[PDB]
Amino acid sequence: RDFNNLTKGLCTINSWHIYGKDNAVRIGEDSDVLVTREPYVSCDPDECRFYALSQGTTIRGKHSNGTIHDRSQYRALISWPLSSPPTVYNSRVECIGWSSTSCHDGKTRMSICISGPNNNASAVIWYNRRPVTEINTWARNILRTQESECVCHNGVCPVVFTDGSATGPAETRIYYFKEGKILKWEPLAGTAKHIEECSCYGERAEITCTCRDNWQGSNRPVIRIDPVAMTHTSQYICSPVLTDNPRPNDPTVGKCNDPYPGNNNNGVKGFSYLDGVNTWLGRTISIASRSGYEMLKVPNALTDDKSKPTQGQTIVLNTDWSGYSGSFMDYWAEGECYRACFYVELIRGRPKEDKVWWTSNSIVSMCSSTEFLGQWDWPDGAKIEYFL
Amino acid sequence: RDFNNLTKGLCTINSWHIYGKDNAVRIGEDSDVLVTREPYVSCDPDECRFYALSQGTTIRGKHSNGTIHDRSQYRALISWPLSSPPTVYNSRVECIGWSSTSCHDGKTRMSICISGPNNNASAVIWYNRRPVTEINTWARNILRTQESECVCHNGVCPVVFTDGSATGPAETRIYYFKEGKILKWEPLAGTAKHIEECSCYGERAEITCTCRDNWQGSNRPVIRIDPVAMTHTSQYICSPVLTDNPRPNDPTVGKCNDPYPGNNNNGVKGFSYLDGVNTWLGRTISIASRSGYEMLKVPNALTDDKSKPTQGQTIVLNTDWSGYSGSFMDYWAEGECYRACFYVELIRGRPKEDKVWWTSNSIVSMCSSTEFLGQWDWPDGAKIEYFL
Amino acid sequence: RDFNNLTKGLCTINSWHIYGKDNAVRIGEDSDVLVTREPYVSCDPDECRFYALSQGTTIRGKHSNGTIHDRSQYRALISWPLSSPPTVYNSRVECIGWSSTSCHDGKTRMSICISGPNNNASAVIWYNRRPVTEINTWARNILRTQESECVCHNGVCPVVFTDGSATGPAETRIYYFKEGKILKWEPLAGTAKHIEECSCYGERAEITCTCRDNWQGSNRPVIRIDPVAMTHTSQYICSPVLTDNPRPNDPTVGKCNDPYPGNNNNGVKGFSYLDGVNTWLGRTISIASRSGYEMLKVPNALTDDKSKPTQGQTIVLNTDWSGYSGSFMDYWAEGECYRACFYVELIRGRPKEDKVWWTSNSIVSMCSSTEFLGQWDWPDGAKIEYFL
Amino acid sequence: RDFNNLTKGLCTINSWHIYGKDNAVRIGEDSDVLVTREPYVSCDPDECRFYALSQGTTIRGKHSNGTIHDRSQYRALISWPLSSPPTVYNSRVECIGWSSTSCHDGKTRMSICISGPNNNASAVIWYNRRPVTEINTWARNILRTQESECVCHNGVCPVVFTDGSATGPAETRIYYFKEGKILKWEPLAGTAKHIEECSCYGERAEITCTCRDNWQGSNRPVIRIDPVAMTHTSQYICSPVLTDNPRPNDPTVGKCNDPYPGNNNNGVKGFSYLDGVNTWLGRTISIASRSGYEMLKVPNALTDDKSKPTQGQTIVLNTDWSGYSGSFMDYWAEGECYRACFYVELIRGRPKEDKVWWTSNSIVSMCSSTEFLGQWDWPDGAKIEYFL
Ligand SMILES: *[C@@H]1O[C@H](CO)[C@@H](O[C@@H]2O[C@H](CO)[C@@H](O[C@@H]3O[C@H](CO[C@H]4O[C@H](CO)[C@@H](O)[C@H](O)[C@@H]4O)[C@@H](O)[C@H](O[C@H]4O[C@H](CO)[C@@H](O)[C@H](O)[C@@H]4O[C@H]4O[C@H](CO)[C@@H](O)[C@H](O)[C@@H]4O[C@H]4O[C@H](CO)[C@@H](O)[C@H](O)[C@@H]4O)[C@@H]3O)[C@H](O)[C@H]2NC(C)=O)[C@H](O)[C@H]1NC(C)=O
Ligand SMILES: *[C@@H]1O[C@H](CO)[C@@H](O[C@@H]2O[C@H](CO)[C@@H](O[C@@H]3O[C@H](CO[C@H]4O[C@H](CO)[C@@H](O)[C@H](O)[C@@H]4O)[C@@H](O)[C@H](O[C@H]4O[C@H](CO)[C@@H](O)[C@H](O)[C@@H]4O[C@H]4O[C@H](CO)[C@@H](O)[C@H](O)[C@@H]4O[C@H]4O[C@H](CO)[C@@H](O)[C@H](O)[C@@H]4O)[C@@H]3O)[C@H](O)[C@H]2NC(C)=O)[C@H](O)[C@H]1NC(C)=O
Ligand SMILES: *[C@@H]1O[C@H](CO)[C@@H](O[C@@H]2O[C@H](CO)[C@@H](O[C@@H]3O[C@H](CO[C@H]4O[C@H](CO)[C@@H](O)[C@H](O)[C@@H]4O)[C@@H](O)[C@H](O[C@H]4O[C@H](CO)[C@@H](O)[C@H](O)[C@@H]4O[C@H]4O[C@H](CO)[C@@H](O)[C@H](O)[C@@H]4O[C@H]4O[C@H](CO)[C@@H](O)[C@H](O)[C@@H]4O)[C@@H]3O)[C@H](O)[C@H]2NC(C)=O)[C@H](O)[C@H]1NC(C)=O
Ligand SMILES: *[C@@H]1O[C@H](CO)[C@@H](O[C@@H]2O[C@H](CO)[C@@H](O[C@@H]3O[C@H](CO[C@H]4O[C@H](CO)[C@@H](O)[C@H](O)[C@@H]4O)[C@@H](O)[C@H](O[C@H]4O[C@H](CO)[C@@H](O)[C@H](O)[C@@H]4O[C@H]4O[C@H](CO)[C@@H](O)[C@H](O)[C@@H]4O[C@H]4O[C@H](CO)[C@@H](O)[C@H](O)[C@@H]4O)[C@@H]3O)[C@H](O)[C@H]2NC(C)=O)[C@H](O)[C@H]1NC(C)=O
Ligand SMILES: *[C@@H]1O[C@H](CO)[C@@H](O)[C@H](O)[C@H]1NC(C)=O
Ligand SMILES: *[C@@H]1O[C@H](CO)[C@@H](O)[C@H](O)[C@H]1NC(C)=O
Ligand SMILES: *[C@@H]1O[C@H](CO)[C@@H](O)[C@H](O)[C@H]1NC(C)=O
Ligand SMILES: *[C@@H]1O[C@H](CO)[C@@H](O)[C@H](O)[C@H]1NC(C)=O
Ligand SMILES: *[C@@H]1O[C@H](CO)[C@@H](O)[C@H](O)[C@H]1NC(C)=O
Ligand SMILES: *[C@@H]1O[C@H](CO)[C@@H](O)[C@H](O)[C@H]1NC(C)=O
Ligand SMILES: *[C@@H]1O[C@H](CO)[C@@H](O)[C@H](O)[C@H]1NC(C)=O
Ligand SMILES: *[C@@H]1O[C@H](CO)[C@@H](O)[C@H](O)[C@H]1NC(C)=O
Ligand SMILES: [Ca+2]
Ligand SMILES: [Ca+2]
Ligand SMILES: [Ca+2]
Ligand SMILES: [Ca+2]
Repeated sequence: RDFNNLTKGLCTINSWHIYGKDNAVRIGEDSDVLVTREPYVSCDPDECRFYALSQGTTIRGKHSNGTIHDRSQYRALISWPLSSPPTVYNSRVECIGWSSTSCHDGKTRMSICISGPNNNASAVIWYNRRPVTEINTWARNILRTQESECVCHNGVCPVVFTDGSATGPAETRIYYFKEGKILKWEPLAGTAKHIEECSCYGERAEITCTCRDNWQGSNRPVIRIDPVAMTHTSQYICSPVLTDNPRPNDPTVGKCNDPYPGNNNNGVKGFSYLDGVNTWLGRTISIASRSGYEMLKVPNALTDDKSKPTQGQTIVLNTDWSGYSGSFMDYWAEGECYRACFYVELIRGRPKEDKVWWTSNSIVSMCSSTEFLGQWDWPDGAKIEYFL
Repeated sequence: RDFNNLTKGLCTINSWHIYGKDNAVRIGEDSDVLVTREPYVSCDPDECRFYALSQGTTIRGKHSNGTIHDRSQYRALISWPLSSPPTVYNSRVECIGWSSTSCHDGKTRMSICISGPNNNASAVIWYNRRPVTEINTWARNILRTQESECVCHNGVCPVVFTDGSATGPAETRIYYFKEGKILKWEPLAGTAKHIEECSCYGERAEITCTCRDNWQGSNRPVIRIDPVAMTHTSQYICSPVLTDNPRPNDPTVGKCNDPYPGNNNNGVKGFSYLDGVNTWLGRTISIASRSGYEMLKVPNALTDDKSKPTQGQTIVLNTDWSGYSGSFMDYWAEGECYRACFYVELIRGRPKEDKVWWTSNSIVSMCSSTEFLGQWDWPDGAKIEYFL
Repeated sequence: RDFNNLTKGLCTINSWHIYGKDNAVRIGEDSDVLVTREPYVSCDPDECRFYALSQGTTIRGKHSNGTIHDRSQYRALISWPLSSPPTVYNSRVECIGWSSTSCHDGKTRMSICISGPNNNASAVIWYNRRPVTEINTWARNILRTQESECVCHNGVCPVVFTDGSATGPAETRIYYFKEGKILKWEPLAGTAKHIEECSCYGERAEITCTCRDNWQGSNRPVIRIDPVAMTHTSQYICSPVLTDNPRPNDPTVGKCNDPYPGNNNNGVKGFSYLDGVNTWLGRTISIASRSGYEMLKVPNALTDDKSKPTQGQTIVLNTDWSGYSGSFMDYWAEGECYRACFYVELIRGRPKEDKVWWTSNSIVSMCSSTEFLGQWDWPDGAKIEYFL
Repeated sequence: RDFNNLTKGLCTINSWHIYGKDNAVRIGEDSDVLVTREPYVSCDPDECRFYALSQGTTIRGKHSNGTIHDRSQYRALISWPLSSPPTVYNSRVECIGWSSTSCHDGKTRMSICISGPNNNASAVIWYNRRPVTEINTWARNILRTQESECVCHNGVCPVVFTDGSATGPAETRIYYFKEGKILKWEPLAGTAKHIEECSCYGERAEITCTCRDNWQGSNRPVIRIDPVAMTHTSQYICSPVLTDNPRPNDPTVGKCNDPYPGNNNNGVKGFSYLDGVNTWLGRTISIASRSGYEMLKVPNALTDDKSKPTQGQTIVLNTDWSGYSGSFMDYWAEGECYRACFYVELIRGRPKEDKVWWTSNSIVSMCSSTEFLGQWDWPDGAKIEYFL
């Protein structure tokens, strides 16, 4: 109909309720389920779907051997109905590539897929299911993007890209698209030292992205974008409650404008909802691996360098594998406020479970409730032994 | 379009004709069919669908081992086209949970799924395929609901929930929802001592639910609800024709306001159409197990404590397995009256057939006819030996 | 939109062109294809679909053992897209039963399925995908119907049913339905001695059905129906070109009002287009078994007892299996006339191919052309040896 | 809505970006994927789909043995969603045959399938999914057509057919269809000596087809059609950059009106975009087999007999198999010009990979970009060893 505008603020988050779960690996043991990774969720005005980068093979198929690798000519951004598994028969291909983002602006959906060799990659922007704009690599070192949904406001959908070294200073740009065309692009500004895989959401005409400093920070960089002025700034979450992985143990005081040191050249896509006292951070439970997952209410995490948790909810037990996590919201739901949601990728297979030769995942997603609901843990559920 | 109103009365039921049958287990022996249980049928203004709680695995898949268990993080309410089997590829997920109910109010559908640990469960009410309201457990002991469709009148859809002991007094509440929001809730009233798994239908602006007294009654409790005043009352079916299972043999006189004693702490979801002389009761043939199924016309069963059958129809022979049964009607069918329908869950596998490690079911459903049609028996049809 | 009216006459048939073919058995050797029999084709105003009675199991599934039997609780009328195979995932169930007919009246579709024991069967008439009317068996001996599409004119859709002995005089009735309700029914009139499995078509407000005399005739009975007056008459095709199977060899002169003797108690559903000189008969090539299939232009076959072929076209070689055949036409195609079409069931498995334990079929259908096209043979194509 | 008119010219082609890829053979190793060959892509006003001639069997099915053969009664033109693989469950059958073409005129789609014995074949033209016109073979020697999409302008869709010898002079005709009916047909004119498998596109009310001279030319014949006047002419691409296969090595000067000699009786369907300096030719890298694939910018290739490449892009490495290639464009995309696209069939199996008994393919397609994007190679990706 008309372009959507971020006119509401976030609802109060007192707990999280189960939204969707596909049980992909359990079902895939005996169904034609595609091997995937880097999943996310994104809504249209009339439907919310699951998205992920397919590996171009089923889990039980012999071509699943080697799916631990991130980039190949056989990957594609696919979407499928909420809570169904990604099957060969119900999946829709959005575009071909090994890195992506996608969002509905209210009238139609923009999907972006990046493909190519590490030194000669290119992004092609699709709008209304047709290719419209193409961008060639600027730093010649793995042009890459969000791996979760972008957000739009009055037709303008900013997207964060990074090109260059994953273990040093790189060239990050914020592109402002409207109907698939580039309106403008900026180099990263602010105090964030390295940006990767931004997870974003929007409220009251402002877009907040929580990203990943793969180089030196264990605290997460945050990019605030103004989609009307088409500007942005960046900093780190001040809180001592560290949310990257691997990471050091939590200190008593965090850092607001510098990476908090302790682990170098590694991390995991994650997210947060930063809204004053109504602030919730998500993180793996293990400081060493992508294991477990919890949500912690940390009032004023963004600006308070001594902020600690006042409430929490365990999503995945530390004895179960987790992985990437990102934010999304159904901007077209009825109501006075936007209900915060997120998904967690539950990775199975390599590298942790090496008895099988593949790497895949299932998804679990929750949304906020103003009630204080009881909690349950939501693991992948598959028994690796059945695949041997 | 507009909210549906229960403006008609029930058609005369002189017999039952076959409506739908999926042959799920026969087909599942060699197709990607999901393991299910607790099925039911529910109609929209333009389509009637099959519904059930999936176990998050196919029958032939290795994860089917252990599906005798009722609650896990891998269950979900799924719907699929009438008479098709519940396959991995044609099933739509309504919500995540191990107990549910769902109904169309005329404008859109409300689905409710309950999930969680036994002591910290929560129900989330979805309306128009988006979560809207959440209710946390009040007695901390398996919050649970109908396991069959709810009914609405002018936008108000009452739903019966029970929380607490399954073998003693528990806390049952009737919630009145409108567009997914709670308008009001009441504690159970009347003479019913224990309520579980209510099967409901509506006619002439009144909703009748036949439930299950798991604690002490072999006669069934009935809840009559007035969706305009938003009140209700409860009693037991007076008839000596006992319809729970397991149960004692039929006596000569029943009880109207007390459970009829003989079997404790057990039962089976069932239903009835209570309409003066046009009254039909459904029950398993066996008094000992979920075996066989018949429909008996018992004039004035609700109020006549000596009422006995004047006609009947066998649905499933006593040599074949049955299971849960519930009511539904297509409130949007053309005509002067509402045609009564019901479904029977045909359970296969554990605990009765222990050569296999799974438990699943297929469905058979019939609707009433004003004609006196010939009868046939409708068993599941699968040969367990083929799964060994 | 509005009820369709048979306002056109048949186009000139100078040859037949390939219309649809599903290759069901070839594909089913390694896909989830349902075992079927008694197929046909029927069109809606915007789509033509394949129809058949499913056996409630896939070909490769173990439950396919025994599918030679015609009646069970596991059969159902299913439809699927033109030229696709009948798979577990793309098939839609119209109704439950072991005998059927179905037709679109222009506004919506009526499907009729008969089920039950041999002595207590009943037909339930569905209209707009809801059950509307039910008819109980009148002679208590396998109530049965067309096994191909019915035809409607201004809302009235006559259907021919037979109940009683298959090897002696039986009770055949013509029911005139309108929006699923019975307007009237007549006992069979005319000179036909036994009626079964009528194949019908309509043109210029008249409906012609070519049926099967299972008792004593090798020539086919024809029923002409007037859907406005709601009357009919019957006779036999006069031509000496005999079209039932098994049958005697063709004589020099046929019979117009009596069965032509030679074979008793057996036959095969077949059809014909009777239109003066524009008359074409279809028949198996073999006089002994359901083997081969050809179309022969026999001018005035209906009324000329010495009429012989002036042209022909081989559809299936005598070295390949055929089976049932029936007529259908797309009454909603653009044009000045109705293009005649037909389908042939290509049966594989038992009883002729006894190395396998199942019986199934694939379909081939053609439509007429005013051109004189070259011919090709269209066999099922599967190699039975691959199923052993 | 209304008939589409070729009102735009081609966009500037500075490089090619990835458009779609199905990974059919990789996925088919463990999914119900149909064996195909002769694929192409064609768009409707709201969707672009993949098309191909099915072999009527899955790759893993036993009936795949022998799929190296081009013509049988089991082939059919099927279409399926962009970038999905051609599965038994998501494929739609357009028509039955072993040679085809298809195009949307703006209001609806015309599909043409040819079937029959080599000496008695016939084409049936379908329009709006109904058969409308039929054409019988005129030279009695494999009536055949494009094997890629046709193009329409104001309702007129020319299609090039060839009938007769594949290794000598044959009878090629250009048929001008409008709403499925023949408006007119012409014998081939101009200097092209032999025409087969034309790949066409349209811009500024002119249709250009690049075909294949199977008899004596290694340079490609070009047919220019005027769909308003309904006339055409033909010549050969002048350039010394030879694009058929097998072929001689490139000379220094080509031939404009004669086949360039060197290889007889063989070739491969191919295409080109001829637009002055904005001219790009596609060809296999190997001069000996259907191996590798590249696009070369050869300014004025059509008219300049000494024209050589000024830029290029490798699509498939010479160590990977290619096969047929053709043109298509989304004439309904937004924009000031038409974006040129093409697909390449990646054949696997026989005759080159003889360890398996089948022959199938996957597809890769690209579209032009005005940017100078980095290149990547896009091979089929399947490992034949997994099928043994
Ligand atoms: C039914 O359902 C309800 C609803 O879910 C259940 O109630 C919930 O129960 C939760 C489980 O306890 C509870 O969650 C915790 O909340 C704590 C906050 O509560 C207290 O908050 C303030 C401040 O303390 C108080 O004023 C208030 O009264 C509360 O007591 C959190 O602090 C908890 O998180 C911490 O503990 C968990 C482990 O239990 C850690 O995994 C988590 O990471 C937090 O601890 C680490 O981090 C902090 C801060 O840096 C450190 O101080 C601490 O040392 C830990 O650090 C180590 O570990 C981390 C992670 O590995 C590592 O990185 C670091 O380096 C260190 O090694 C927890 O989130 C819910 O709030 C509560 N909800 C409600 C509404 O009540 C109920 O139990 C269920 N019912 C039944 C019958 O089961
Ligand atoms: C073609 O189709 C038609 C249509 O289906 C067929 O006709 C139908 O045939 C049915 C089969 O007989 C018949 O159904 C029965 O109806 C009886 C009522 O009929 C009589 O009703 C009144 C009162 O008796 C008469 O006035 C009237 O004339 C009729 O005679 C029912 O009573 C039957 O139900 C009882 O029997 C069945 C077993 O046959 C039990 O399973 C059932 O539960 C009922 O009996 C138990 O319960 C009663 C009441 O408590 C007890 O009195 C009795 O002792 C039994 O109790 C034991 O068993 C139960 C269950 O296990 C257990 O809980 C308890 O503790 C005890 O152990 C039956 O329903 C249809 O009415 C009839 N339909 C029509 C329209 O005619 C026809 O046959 C078919 N044609 C052919 C050729 O086959
Ligand atoms: C390219 O394509 C074109 C188009 O398809 C091909 O041309 C077609 O070729 C067909 C094959 O010959 C031909 O079909 C035949 O037509 C005959 C009629 O043609 C003659 O008609 C009249 C009258 O004779 C002539 O005036 C006229 O000039 C023609 O000559 C039919 O008579 C043929 O049918 C009979 O033969 C076939 C076997 O060939 C039988 O299977 C069929 O059943 C008919 O014969 C039986 O029945 C008759 C009548 O009762 C008996 O008289 C006869 O003895 C047979 O009876 C025995 O067998 C039956 C069946 O088993 C059994 O029940 C009975 O008891 C007996 O045992 C045949 O239909 C097309 O007309 C022709 N089409 C056109 C437009 O030309 C062309 O060949 C192809 N090109 C190439 C290069 O291949
Ligand atoms: C990141 O991405 C970018 C974008 O893709 C990459 O840059 C591209 O790099 C390409 C790879 O080199 C390059 O493609 C080549 O372009 C040549 C034209 O460039 C020159 O053009 C003119 C004229 O020479 C110059 O004025 C200008 O400065 C350029 O130098 C083509 O000539 C190339 O094609 C020829 O070479 C390839 C093999 O490399 C052959 O396969 C191809 O067929 C051409 O050569 C055959 O045919 C010609 C003409 O007949 C013959 O002269 C020649 O002898 C060859 O003939 C033999 O082989 C053929 C085929 O087997 C056989 O039939 C015949 O009989 C003979 O046996 C090639 O197309 C892109 O233009 C360039 N793009 C851009 C925008 O720059 C970049 O590298 C990537 N970055 C990184 C870090 O990798
Ligand atoms: C968003 O705001 C623009 C004006 O700024 C308006 O035209 C548009 O309709 C608004 N969107 C909606 C959904 O109201
Ligand atoms: C997978 O591939 C590796 C490396 O190519 C090989 O050694 C291994 O055995 C393969 N695993 C399986 C199950 O085939
Ligand atoms: C149900 O009744 C309400 C008024 O009470 C009315 O507004 C509504 O339209 C009625 N529903 C229908 C389907 O008529
Ligand atoms: C199922 O699980 C049980 C208990 O975990 C195990 O003993 C049994 O063998 C399993 N059955 C099968 C068929 O694997
Ligand atoms: C069929 O005829 C009836 C009148 O007899 C008419 O009302 C109806 O519209 C006609 N159908 C069509 C499709 O014109
Ligand atoms: C099919 O069933 C028969 C009879 O029940 C049995 O003897 C036969 O072996 C079965 N065939 C197969 C392949 O199981
Ligand atoms: C194509 O041109 C014809 C007139 O020549 C016009 O009627 C038609 O609408 C045009 N098509 C479009 C899409 O404008
Ligand atoms: C395929 O068919 C050929 C020829 O009919 C036969 O020799 C060969 O063994 C078959 N291949 C396989 C794998 O069955
Ligand atoms: Ca880090
Ligand atoms: Ca009880
Ligand atoms: Ca007969
Ligand atoms: Ca050539």
